[PDB]
Amino acid sequence: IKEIAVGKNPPEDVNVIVEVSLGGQPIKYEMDKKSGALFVDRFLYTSMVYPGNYGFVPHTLSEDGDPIDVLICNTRPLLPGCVINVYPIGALIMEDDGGKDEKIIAIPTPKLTQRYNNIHDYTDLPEITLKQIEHFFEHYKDLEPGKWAKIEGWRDKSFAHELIKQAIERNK
Amino acid sequence: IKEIAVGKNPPEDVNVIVEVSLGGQPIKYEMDKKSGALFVDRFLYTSMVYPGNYGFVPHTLSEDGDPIDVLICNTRPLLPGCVINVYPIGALIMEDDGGKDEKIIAIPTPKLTQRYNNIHDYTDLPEITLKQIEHFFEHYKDLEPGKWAKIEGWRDKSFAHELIKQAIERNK
Amino acid sequence: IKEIAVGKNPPEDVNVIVEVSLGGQPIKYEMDKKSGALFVDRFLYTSMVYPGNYGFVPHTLSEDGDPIDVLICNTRPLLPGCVINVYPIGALIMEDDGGKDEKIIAIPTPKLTQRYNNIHDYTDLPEITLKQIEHFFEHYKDLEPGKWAKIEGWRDKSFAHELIKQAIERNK
Amino acid sequence: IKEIAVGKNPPEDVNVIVEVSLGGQPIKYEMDKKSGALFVDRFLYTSMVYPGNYGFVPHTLSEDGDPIDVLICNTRPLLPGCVINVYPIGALIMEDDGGKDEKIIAIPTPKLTQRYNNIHDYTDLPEITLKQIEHFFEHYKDLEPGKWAKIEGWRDKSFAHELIKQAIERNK
Amino acid sequence: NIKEIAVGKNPPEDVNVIVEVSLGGQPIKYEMDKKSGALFVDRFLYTSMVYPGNYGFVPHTLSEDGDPIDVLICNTRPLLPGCVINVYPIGALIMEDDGGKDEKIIAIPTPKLTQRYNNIHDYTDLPEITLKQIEHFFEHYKDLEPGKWAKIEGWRDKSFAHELIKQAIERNK
Amino acid sequence: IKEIAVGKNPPEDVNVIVEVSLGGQPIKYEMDKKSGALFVDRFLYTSMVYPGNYGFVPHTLSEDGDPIDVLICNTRPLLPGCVINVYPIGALIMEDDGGKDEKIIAIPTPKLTQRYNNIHDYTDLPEITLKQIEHFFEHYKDLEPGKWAKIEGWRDKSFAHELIKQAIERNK
Repeated sequence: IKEIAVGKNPPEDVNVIVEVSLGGQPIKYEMDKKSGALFVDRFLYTSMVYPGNYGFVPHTLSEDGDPIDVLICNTRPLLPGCVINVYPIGALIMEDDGGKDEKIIAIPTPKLTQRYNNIHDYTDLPEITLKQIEHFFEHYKDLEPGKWAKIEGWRDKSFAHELIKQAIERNK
Repeated sequence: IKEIAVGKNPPEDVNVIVEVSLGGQPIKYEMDKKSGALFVDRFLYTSMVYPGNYGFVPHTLSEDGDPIDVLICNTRPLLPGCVINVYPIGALIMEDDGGKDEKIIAIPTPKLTQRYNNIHDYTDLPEITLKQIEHFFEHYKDLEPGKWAKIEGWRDKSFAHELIKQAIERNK
Repeated sequence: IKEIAVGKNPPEDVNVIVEVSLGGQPIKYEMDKKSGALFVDRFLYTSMVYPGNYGFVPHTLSEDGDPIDVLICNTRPLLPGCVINVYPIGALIMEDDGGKDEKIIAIPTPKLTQRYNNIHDYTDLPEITLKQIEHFFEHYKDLEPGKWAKIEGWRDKSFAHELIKQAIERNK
Repeated sequence: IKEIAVGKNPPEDVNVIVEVSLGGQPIKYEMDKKSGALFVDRFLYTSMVYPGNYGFVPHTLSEDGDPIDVLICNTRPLLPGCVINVYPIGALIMEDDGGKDEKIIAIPTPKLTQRYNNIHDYTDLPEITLKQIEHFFEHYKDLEPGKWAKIEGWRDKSFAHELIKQAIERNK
Repeated sequence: NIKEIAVGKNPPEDVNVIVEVSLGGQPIKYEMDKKSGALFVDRFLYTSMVYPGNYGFVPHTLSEDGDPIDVLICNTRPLLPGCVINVYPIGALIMEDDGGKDEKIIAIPTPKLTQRYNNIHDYTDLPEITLKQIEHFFEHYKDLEPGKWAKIEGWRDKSFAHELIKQAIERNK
Repeated sequence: IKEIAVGKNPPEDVNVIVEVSLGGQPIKYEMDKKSGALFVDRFLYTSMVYPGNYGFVPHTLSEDGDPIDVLICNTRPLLPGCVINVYPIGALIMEDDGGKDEKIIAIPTPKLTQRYNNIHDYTDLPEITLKQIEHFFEHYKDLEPGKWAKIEGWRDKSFAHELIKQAIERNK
């Protein structure tokens, strides 16, 4: 990780290290800090699957001690452990049993694919895609004891930029 | 379907025509009465997948005019359109936008696999399996306009037997 | 087949019997007229895969004597032999080694999925998607001796509607 | 099936109605005589998978009383219920718990794929492929109570032709 | 970096298993290379079989023959080769092969990872057919490999698996 | 990568670090020298898939300063980031937007699989396999801006050996 850059021109683009593939098996891998290995954090407790590829941006630190989380809302499953350059386009704001949880929403950049050339902001994604993301994060831990999430709402790309920018600073 | 039997010794065993495969793609096929072909009824509106293989028993008719639905709680996906012989072991009772809805829970017979030899009643399944099934039927239609469901509770194998027996006689 | 309608309100929507799944195995199935069974027509001779689910609309007849073909430009693979209700949104006009070939381009209806709500015409699809579809039909038979194809251009939803209406009338 | 031909020029080529896909899930589907539907006959009792696509030739009848069995030795999985035209190239001769058992070994024809152009006899296949086929049929039933198989040996294409021709006459 | 992966939290009750082969799927026997940490293709299986569980090894363990403790995880879902998963040993399959004594731990995911196995405490809690398929697999999967062979001795219990693991942790140090 | 040998007895066998799996998803991974991580270089811009598992030989260097690239023409998909020992059996020679471009064609060794025992030279592969490989590399970048490719021709195993040998000493 120490030699994976945050991105080329962050926060406009960031590199995401993928932990969980969209769809497929309900297996929540999590990269371990100390070893760089992907551990199985858990199998999902609900009959749900990730609505996009999920991972984190290296060399970022949130207020709560974790790297910036990102849900990549493309349609193809990516290998856990790979790195993908993406455009943040928004953020999903939630409150969970552990406090404030803000997840960046991102798309692959045009160099990787031309499929998203007209997606510049989370509001350009289909409405049902946004709702599914909300509903996933709201309910995927329903059968884990003591665990809940409430959806506050969505914030725009400029907010996602600022959150990333500040997480980069907090890391240094 | 006319030459497909209800089962060998219904209601102890029944044949289920599978419409939707456990896991995999969130595509809800439904077998069309008149044509016998599998139609795409919808893609699921939530980021969920079926917690078992799902289908219906031919030549049965529930109170509200549909064949008996069965969730087969094995672990391997089955081909939509196939027929599998199963033992009912319980029923999940619910109330949705359409009124009462019973779902039979079933396992493959010992002839098909020896993996479930110690499962004789829905209560022999792991507790988390039953909760996931409840939670699935509770939430999978959450983002479909006007659709809702609540869990009433579980009923035992004898109850499922009685429910199937009723629907066979009603079909005649 | 006789019990499968052309559509609900054709040509605005049509039912497509799917022969080939998007992506996955490069196996071209074709439904046999006389038996109704899916036959293997061939394995593709090139290292390509269908860029959409592909099939035909029953009870239609083109000038050639074949049913109207449709490429459904959604992202998930559909079971060969299923039926899916779609909206035609345009047509791809081509020349084959066997004469003029017109393919309907279509999307699933909003009842099946809310994901394409703002797609009303083939020009709303991403530009790269259209180019890939052209490129696919242009090249997938390159290594089949004596077979070839050239792209003439695209026609709008109105032309597609007219093509289908004429094909429905030709069938009667 | 009553409109599916035995082949174009049998026994040189025959149509096989595929029941079990190569690899993938250990699910032995079987087409029901009186229904045409694919029933799950069983899950394999051993941790094995079919080494080719497996099915039967319609309108044939072996001395046993079931249609001729064919193992298609290509590498890509085929849809159960599909029909594929193949060249018989040999036969595997076996004895099991219910008498003599011959399996035709077959490859897809050159029309479907050019990959097997220099395969004219079962002995043209890699030796390991033939050994894997023997070993599969020898062991896949090892954990089924009262079932067993012993391999007798292989016969050539000529014998396979004669086996199929006698089975065609036997059906009539 | 295996050096920073722990044997487990409370070993031998739980251990961490670095996964090398996924259950089912492609008959591809990856093996992790000591020297590089890379997953090498050791071979494609020579028989038309597939692994009946996810298979890998416990780091920082050493058997008498110089190899780490081997574990077959008998869950139902395929795991990514090279991931790490925390499991409860619940028994051992005892075999002899061309290499000498071969004792493979059987294990299940811990309850934190999944609540599906809460009533599985020992290998004898698994369905019999599952145990017989595991025996049958190890007995036959190398049948067509030249010079390779395997004989099943039988099964041993969780306490045995614990002692085997304890002795392999001390042997590593 | 420092600890992965070029091979056991190169150039007769070489170790290949796999970047892209045969078939499956059109995701072109590439290993970063400095980090060692697999990055997504791009999604394919055409509806094509790799006709073999594709990677590079560590500690080799072409005259362009890249490692020797290898297409492994086996049939089963390999995990990106795994290492596999293969026999070079020839080379495909091409010109691209980058300049000179030689791709080694390779098969797995006999130790890994007995399936290719009679394959000693690229000419032993089926003709259609070679045509597919050429066609793939000829066209897979057709919709990438500024990118182009022309097939020069194929060269034999000895040329392959000589190419690898020169890239080995070039790295030293």
